Amino acid sequence: PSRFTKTRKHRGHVSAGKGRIGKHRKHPGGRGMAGGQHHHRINMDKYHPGYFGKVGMRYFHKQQAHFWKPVLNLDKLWTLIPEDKRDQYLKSASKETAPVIDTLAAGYGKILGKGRIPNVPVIVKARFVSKLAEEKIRAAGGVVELIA
Amino acid sequence: AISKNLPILKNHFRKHWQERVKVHFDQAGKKVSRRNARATRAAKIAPRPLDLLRPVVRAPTVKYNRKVRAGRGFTLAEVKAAGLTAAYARTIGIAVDHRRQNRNQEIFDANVQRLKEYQSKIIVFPRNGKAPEAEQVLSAAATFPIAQPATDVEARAVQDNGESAFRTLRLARSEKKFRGIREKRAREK
RNA sequence: GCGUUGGAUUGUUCACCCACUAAUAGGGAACGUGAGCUGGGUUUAGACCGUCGUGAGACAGGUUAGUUUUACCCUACUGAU
RNA sequence: GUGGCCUAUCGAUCCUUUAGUCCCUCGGAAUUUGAGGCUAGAGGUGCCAGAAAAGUUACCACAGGGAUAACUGGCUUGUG
RNA sequence: GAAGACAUUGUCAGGUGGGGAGUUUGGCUGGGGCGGCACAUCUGUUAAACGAUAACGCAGAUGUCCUAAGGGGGGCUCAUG
RNA sequence: GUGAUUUCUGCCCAGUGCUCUGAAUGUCAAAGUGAAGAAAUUCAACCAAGCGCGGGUAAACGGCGGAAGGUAGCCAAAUGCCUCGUCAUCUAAUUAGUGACGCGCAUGAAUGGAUUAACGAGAUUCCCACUGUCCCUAUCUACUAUCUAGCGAAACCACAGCCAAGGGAACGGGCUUGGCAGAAUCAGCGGGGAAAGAAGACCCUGUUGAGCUUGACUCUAGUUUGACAUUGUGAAG
RNA sequence: GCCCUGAAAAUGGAUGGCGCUCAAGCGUGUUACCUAUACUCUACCGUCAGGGUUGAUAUGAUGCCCUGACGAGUAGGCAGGCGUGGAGGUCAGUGACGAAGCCUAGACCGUAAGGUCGGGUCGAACGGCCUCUAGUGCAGAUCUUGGUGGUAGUAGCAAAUAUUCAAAUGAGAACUUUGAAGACUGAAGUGGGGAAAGGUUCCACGUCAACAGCAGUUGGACGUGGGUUAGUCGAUCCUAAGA
RNA sequence: AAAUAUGUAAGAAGUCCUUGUUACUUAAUUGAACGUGGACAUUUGAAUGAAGAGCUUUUAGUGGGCCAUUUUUGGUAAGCAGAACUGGCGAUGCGGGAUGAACCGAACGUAGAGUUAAGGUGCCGGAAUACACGCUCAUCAGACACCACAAAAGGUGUUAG
RNA sequence: GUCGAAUUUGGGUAUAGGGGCGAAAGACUAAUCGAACCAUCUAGUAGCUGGUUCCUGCCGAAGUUUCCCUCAGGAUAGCAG
RNA sequence: GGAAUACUGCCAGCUGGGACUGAGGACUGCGACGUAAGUCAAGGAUGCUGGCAUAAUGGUUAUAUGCCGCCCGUCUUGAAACACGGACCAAGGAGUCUAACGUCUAUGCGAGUGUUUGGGUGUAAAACCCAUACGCGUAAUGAAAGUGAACGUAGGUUGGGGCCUCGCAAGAGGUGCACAAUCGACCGAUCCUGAUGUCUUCGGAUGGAUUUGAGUAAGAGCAUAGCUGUUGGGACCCGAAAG
RNA sequence: CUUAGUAACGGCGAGUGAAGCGGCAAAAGCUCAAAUUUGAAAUCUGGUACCUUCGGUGCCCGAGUUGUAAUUUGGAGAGGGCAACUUUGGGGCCGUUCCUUGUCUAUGUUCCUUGGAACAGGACGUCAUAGAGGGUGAGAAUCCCGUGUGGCGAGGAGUGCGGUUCUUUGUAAAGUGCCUUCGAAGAGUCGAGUUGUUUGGGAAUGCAGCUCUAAGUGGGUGGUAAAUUCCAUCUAAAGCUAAAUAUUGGCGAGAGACCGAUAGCGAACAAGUACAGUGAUGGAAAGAUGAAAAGAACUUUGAAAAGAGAGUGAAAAAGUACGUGAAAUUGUUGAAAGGGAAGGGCAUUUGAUCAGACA
Ligand SMILES: [Cl-]
Ligand SMILES: [Cl-]
Ligand SMILES: [Cl-]
Ligand SMILES: [Cl-]
Ligand SMILES: [Cl-]
Ligand SMILES: [Cl-]
Ligand SMILES: [Mg+2]
Ligand SMILES: [Mg+2]
Ligand SMILES: [Mg+2]
Ligand SMILES: [Mg+2]
Ligand SMILES: [Mg+2]
Ligand SMILES: [Mg+2]
Ligand SMILES: [Mg+2]
Ligand SMILES: [Mg+2]
Ligand SMILES: [Mg+2]
Ligand SMILES: [Mg+2]
Ligand SMILES: [Mg+2]
Ligand SMILES: [Mg+2]
Ligand SMILES: [Mg+2]
Ligand SMILES: [Mg+2]
Ligand SMILES: [Mg+2]
Ligand SMILES: [Mg+2]
Ligand SMILES: [Mg+2]
Ligand SMILES: [Mg+2]
Ligand SMILES: [Mg+2]
Ligand SMILES: [Mg+2]
Ligand SMILES: [Mg+2]
Ligand SMILES: [Mg+2]
Ligand SMILES: [Mg+2]
Ligand SMILES: [Mg+2]
Ligand SMILES: [Mg+2]
Ligand SMILES: [Mg+2]
Ligand SMILES: [Mg+2]
Ligand SMILES: [Mg+2]
Ligand SMILES: [Mg+2]
Ligand SMILES: [Mg+2]
Ligand SMILES: [Mg+2]
Ligand SMILES: [Mg+2]
Ligand SMILES: [Mg+2]
Ligand SMILES: [Mg+2]
Ligand SMILES: [Mg+2]
Ligand SMILES: [Mg+2]
Ligand SMILES: [Mg+2]
Ligand SMILES: [Mg+2]
Ligand SMILES: [Mg+2]
Ligand SMILES: [Mg+2]
Ligand SMILES: [Mg+2]
Ligand SMILES: [Mg+2]
Ligand SMILES: [Mg+2]
Ligand SMILES: [Mg+2]
Ligand SMILES: [Mg+2]
Ligand SMILES: [Mg+2]
Ligand SMILES: [Mg+2]
Ligand SMILES: [Mg+2]
Ligand SMILES: [Mg+2]
Ligand SMILES: [Mg+2]
Ligand SMILES: [Mg+2]
Ligand SMILES: [Mg+2]
Ligand SMILES: [Mg+2]
Ligand SMILES: [Mg+2]
Ligand SMILES: [Mg+2]
Ligand SMILES: [Mg+2]
Ligand SMILES: [Mg+2]
Ligand SMILES: [Mg+2]
Ligand SMILES: [Mg+2]
Ligand SMILES: [Mg+2]
Ligand SMILES: [Mg+2]
Ligand SMILES: [Mg+2]
Ligand SMILES: [Mg+2]
Ligand SMILES: [Mg+2]
Ligand SMILES: [Mg+2]
Ligand SMILES: [Mg+2]
Ligand SMILES: [Mg+2]
Ligand SMILES: [Mg+2]
Ligand SMILES: [Mg+2]
Ligand SMILES: [Mg+2]
Ligand SMILES: [Mg+2]
Ligand SMILES: [Mg+2]
Ligand SMILES: [Mg+2]
Ligand SMILES: [Mg+2]
Ligand SMILES: [Mg+2]
Ligand SMILES: [Mg+2]
Ligand SMILES: [Mg+2]
Ligand SMILES: [Mg+2]
Repeated sequence: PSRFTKTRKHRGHVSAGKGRIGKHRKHPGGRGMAGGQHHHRINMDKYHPGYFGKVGMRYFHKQQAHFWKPVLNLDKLWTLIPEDKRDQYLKSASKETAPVIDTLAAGYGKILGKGRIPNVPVIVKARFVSKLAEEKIRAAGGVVELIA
Repeated sequence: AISKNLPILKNHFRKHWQERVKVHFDQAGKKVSRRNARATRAAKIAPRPLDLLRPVVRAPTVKYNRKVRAGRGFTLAEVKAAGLTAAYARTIGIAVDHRRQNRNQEIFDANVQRLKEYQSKIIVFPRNGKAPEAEQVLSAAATFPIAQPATDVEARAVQDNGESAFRTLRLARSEKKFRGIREKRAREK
């Protein structure tokens, strides 16, 4: 609101907080990003290194949909199973009754292995998987089924 | 005009932008107009459901191909398999799309089943003009919802052959990369 | 205390001669004094010459022509009720 | 012993070019030219933290400046 | 009558083009200009015995030179009298 | 372009322009042609005008020393810095005027030189006449000013209005210390109010302009040259 | 050492002035005395810091209370408050028995921004508190618009030779009308007609608030009416430069 | 070869005794570095002080300065130009220097009382025309820091040596 | 000054803004000319000048470093809340 | 030879005169004098008396007297300036809104978070209700192809608030979150090493490197709102010469 | 809505900057050219007569074979052969829907006080699917118009459909199975070079000029130029088509935490008016007596304007210079001070003036 601003407090003080010597002029120093290499170089070299120049190779007509691949770590693998069914699967760790998890149906592309899963067999279906993620899954008695 | 540690901004306001500002003050008013238009069209047109039946299709692109949605219209082959012609189908409330083709048997079977259920749950009044009064259902889409097909059962047995899935991906990737160079070597010899 | 001039040439300050005279001393007062004057000079715009510059033009070089506004107020001063 | 006994003797982005790796990309799929990237140098900015740049105005204009010259006044007195 | 597949006209290409258009025509500085560079640097001094320290302060220097004038080892000892 | 008449208009074509029925195997665009390559493409030859080379041209631009070295004339001249140049004349006395002299800072031949009767609200010097320009001021007339009746503005205005010195933004109406100081006023007056009239035209600054000029940077109308199209028909070398 | 010579500048003039001579001068010593927003003690205001106190039956634990120290300020920062237009809630708020506004060297509260009351004038709406919102506070900008001063009953109302006597009219006559007299324009006129331009200013009657930079009974003013007559005068027709 | 300035140290992250690790190092368990366990408490390793120490984020104004003492450069010099350390003015009133941005004293909430600073006590003007020893007579005496000026050279004026 | 002509002048007509017209002064083109007037783009940009509106309380500066066609301006560090 | 006095210093020795102040508000403390009861000058004034009860005190206002006081605003090292604006009065008159953001703070929910594009509904621009997506976050690192975060109680050492045990206390021991320093481990890039196996050129195990990253190592974010700050916009207000 | 301030462009500086997918609103499809009707131009303008007149019929000229109808547009489709069923067309009338309008449909002006006026205050009631708003001599649900809820009419539009009714259209037209032969599809255009312009489009995104100029198992596209080999995907050079979208103009309505006569549009008024400029253009100022003119009869002074009385009104402290009537500035009256400004601060005298307790 206007009644809480410092403009109200500056009423009657001549300079309105802008100073008598320097004053409040229109555009001292240029507009926008002017003088980035001449009189604003120091503020660009620090706080913004890498601004000037080009590095990589171009890519004409890039479609982001080609690079869609959300990642899911093993420490959150069991969150895909609904809570009302997690408890019975944890206590009944056995073959011929391993739960099947469709990571693609949950909106994930690749399975990464970061955390630790319980020693319970599980059938994991995914498009991609890291080397470490598969090893931990098989160490618990599970298997990875590649899908498309 | 550069000072302090701040992000670089890219506000595009160097044209006469104030001449082309659109504020949607009529958001509530347009909703009233749309509801009035739907109400008056439903009363005016027929006891018809105000919308046409749509088929189920697979969304393109690797990002969205895991889901099915509503398409534009049933193919000529789909309507033929249901025992009706394209011209008659349009007059009964079935959308027909002549440029879509069938290559998936599962999608073809699902769309044929939709057409069968639609014909069994509608009454086509005769052209004589008797037209007995019937209750109007305003949404054919709600009557025939689209469901995601099932993919797998909840639980199975662990069938492991000892082959690594990570190894399988690496070999398949490597095979495609060197396919051309290996064929050239065989051709030269 | 009291005086310290008259002229030829020069816009001249200065300078230089002629002459008279007791004497023709030096200076200040916003380099006294332009709503006191004058406007010859310098220093707007026109024009000419010499040297310089390819040129437009330049020259603390020469030459000619070029608008000088207002006091009835306050004070000061001069007189007057 | 990682140049000259020591204290000076020199140069960013963009672009071009060379060397190296013969590696990555040309996005429907390949082969071969070409092009584009990765790492290290060279081509130069001497106004040397690096705009590409001739005069004139006595026909003149604007924003300003007593932060700054052409009069008095003030300090100084070499010179007179 | 003349003229003739040449002039002409259309599209590109080279030259010419202050007739015209647009723009530019450093900084420091005992005012500015002219000169100088104190604008990127090095030695000594000014500098007031740590370091730092100004002026168009003082005396000078740099945009190079060297396949050895670089690196190691050995032997030797210079100017002058 | 020069600027009546009279008289006379010298030398220089190296430079910058302009021009040529001159020269040839310098430089050179697109198109076209040839070679190499699987092609994109690269390379080479040929090659218009112009430029370069050669000749002409000064009443073209301009120059005339210690390409040609200022000729005929003229001058301290409106052109000479030194300079108020030197001599003569004019005056009692002349930085003035006129006549001579000329190594002329920096005169000069149609960027015209020299001379000229007549003419000129042009710039200068002297003489006669004449006069209040002056010695040296005086007097007269009309209309103002002045006073009254009626009518009745403007500039300007921080507040205001007596001085001397002091210190002070280095020249006070106010401040400090002294001098002093008595209502209300009229006609004059130009010392002061650093009086009024205008955001200094001079000077500097600004990464503010405009007019004008030029082989400054970058372009452009026009024009010129080549190729292709318009564009067909017959013959020869 | 003190004093004197050396020692000359412009309006009149400054140990600050008067004045001072065994000083009221110069050098030195000893005491008394005078007074700063400084120092010491006390009160009060605020700020900061460290602490005490939830026990009901009496109200603010952002409350109340105890202890110590501190207080200059441009540019600038932050905090707590005052005032204005409008909005939600509330005070079953004020008011034609007088709301708002305005005037008032009358009274009271607050350090202050301000708030409250009495008296006068006036005539229809307006306020307290809890919150919301902004086109929200002026001495200046050679500020904008409007209004008003000093100057000031002042500058001035002086070109074009010049007016005078009487009567009539009228409330009123240097200025209107008539008569008489004196004068001027002096035929390239202050005379007699027109082109362009103006547009009823032409004429009569009535009339004087404003206008005629004095006056006014007069008028090119104000009000109401009247007035421009063409076969021969022009336009119309012709062509000029040109369009 | 000073004076003034200037680096480091004055303990627990310390000292000592014993012996574990390593691919480093040594002829070599030799050493180096880092550790296990044991012994020594705050007169626990000089003085004084300590409105507690440490740490982070964010943003205003400013980027024309000037003056005084001392050191110091250019210049005949300047209320001139340019540096060093500190204190000031700017941003600051109050008492004193008549008067003054910078000097002296002292820094400021509203009041009362007392005492002082620098400077003063003939009158203006609050306070001794106090006390004491001397010096000085000027026909241009003199009178208080910054400060608003005077010299070389002279006098049988007078005083002391 | 000139006054029988390169004379003076009415009306008609022609030339329009980078254009016209000029016996030529950068003169004139409706009091406007070294590029007229009118409206719009336009509230054109300004490192430059001026102004910037209530109270009390607490804290409280800088004119210095480095870089910049930087020297009347910014960035950066410092000082401050 | 024996004193006195001067000078300086000390006394928890005595005593007279004058001025300013009276804060606090039941009791509580430390002491004094007393055999005791009590008293007292001992953690801040009481006692007695007189006059008047109104303009007498006091407030306001005008004037007089003593001393003091230069015109505000602005730029500036420096303004009362012979620097600039201002003759006077009234009304108007200048940091705003928007898009995208930094820090901080409040609120909701939390490995999630955001109902309002749209649909439903309605006492109709309000309020109420809702699906699917999408944005940001939950994974980084490379130019790219690509690969992708536990040797271990998610590590060791040092310092750590709080808690636990012993102790009257002081202290000692145990455990130690956040945070600080440091040594390691893990993931990507770069430079090396190149096992089992081979479409004999593929594959890249294992072990390293004074290299490198805006990483991992029992998540903190998303949304709304506010002050302050940033950029583009007329951009705090008024102002060019031009094009 | 999002993608996204992203890919990309850019003295790679300042800056610029799309598209595919995903959710949603709205949804709708189509027809010419290219074929022999060939056992029958089967098509159409106009004129004329008549009629049931947005047209129909007969007749007569004309257009047209250098191509007017039927049939087919790539999703196809066409010429033959065979075998089967299924499905209607064009109008009147009355209703309904839509729009433009009319009319009808509650409850106090009962008492007291103030006032010029009751619409104020107090007391007692009534209606309410009506306590929105306005008017009437001051704040009115109940005095008036309206408001709320319903009823009864009048005049048109469109065939959207809900019923009834008159015509049999028609040896008509359409759809569907199998076999066989076929299957025409747009040229100075695509494409290429070059020049200019433009785009995020980069060995060149679109557009245009000039030059060259195609093919038919072909042609275009697949975001890095080229040769070679495949693959995917559409079908250009001809055409029509509602809704969701836009709207500072025009017409008709409903609103606001907007402005309140220097504000808000320049204009609340005889405002684009008065006025200025040759012209293009420029462009104001200006709202309020009272409930009602009841706008002051009459007397008197004066030449008159007017004054002094009287009168009207609740009020002339409302008199057509009119609500309220501030400041600058001015007149009169009263008090005070004043020897080259005035004003101010601290303190007290004097004069004037005033609140507080009398407990
Ligand atoms: Cl504040
Ligand atoms: Cl208050
Ligand atoms: Cl025109
Ligand atoms: Cl990578
Ligand atoms: Cl209107
Ligand atoms: Cl006009
Ligand atoms: Mg301030
Ligand atoms: Mg300012
Ligand atoms: Mg630079
Ligand atoms: Mg003078
Ligand atoms: Mg004069
Ligand atoms: Mg004078
Ligand atoms: Mg004067
Ligand atoms: Mg002259
Ligand atoms: Mg001249
Ligand atoms: Mg004159
Ligand atoms: Mg530099
Ligand atoms: Mg100066
Ligand atoms: Mg001398
Ligand atoms: Mg052509
Ligand atoms: Mg030019
Ligand atoms: Mg310069
Ligand atoms: Mg040193
Ligand atoms: Mg050597
Ligand atoms: Mg001749
Ligand atoms: Mg000569
Ligand atoms: Mg001569
Ligand atoms: Mg000649
Ligand atoms: Mg004086
Ligand atoms: Mg002086
Ligand atoms: Mg003055
Ligand atoms: Mg004075
Ligand atoms: Mg005095
Ligand atoms: Mg004067
Ligand atoms: Mg100026
Ligand atoms: Mg000017
Ligand atoms: Mg500059
Ligand atoms: Mg220019
Ligand atoms: Mg003495
Ligand atoms: Mg004191
Ligand atoms: Mg303070
Ligand atoms: Mg009232
Ligand atoms: Mg008053
Ligand atoms: Mg009323
Ligand atoms: Mg405002
Ligand atoms: Mg005010
Ligand atoms: Mg004002
Ligand atoms: Mg102000
Ligand atoms: Mg003004
Ligand atoms: Mg007069
Ligand atoms: Mg006159
Ligand atoms: Mg006359
Ligand atoms: Mg005469
Ligand atoms: Mg006569
Ligand atoms: Mg008449
Ligand atoms: Mg008159
Ligand atoms: Mg009159
Ligand atoms: Mg500055
Ligand atoms: Mg300052
Ligand atoms: Mg003094
Ligand atoms: Mg005394
Ligand atoms: Mg000229
Ligand atoms: Mg004009
Ligand atoms: Mg503006
Ligand atoms: Mg402080
Ligand atoms: Mg300035
Ligand atoms: Mg009293
Ligand atoms: Mg005084
Ligand atoms: Mg100055
Ligand atoms: Mg001032
Ligand atoms: Mg100024
Ligand atoms: Mg002024
Ligand atoms: Mg106001
Ligand atoms: Mg402007
Ligand atoms: Mg331009
Ligand atoms: Mg663009
Ligand atoms: Mg264009
Ligand atoms: Mg591709
Ligand atoms: Mg490309
Ligand atoms: Mg169309
Ligand atoms: Mg208006
Ligand atoms: Mg009244
Ligand atoms: Mg009135
Ligand atoms: Mg008044």
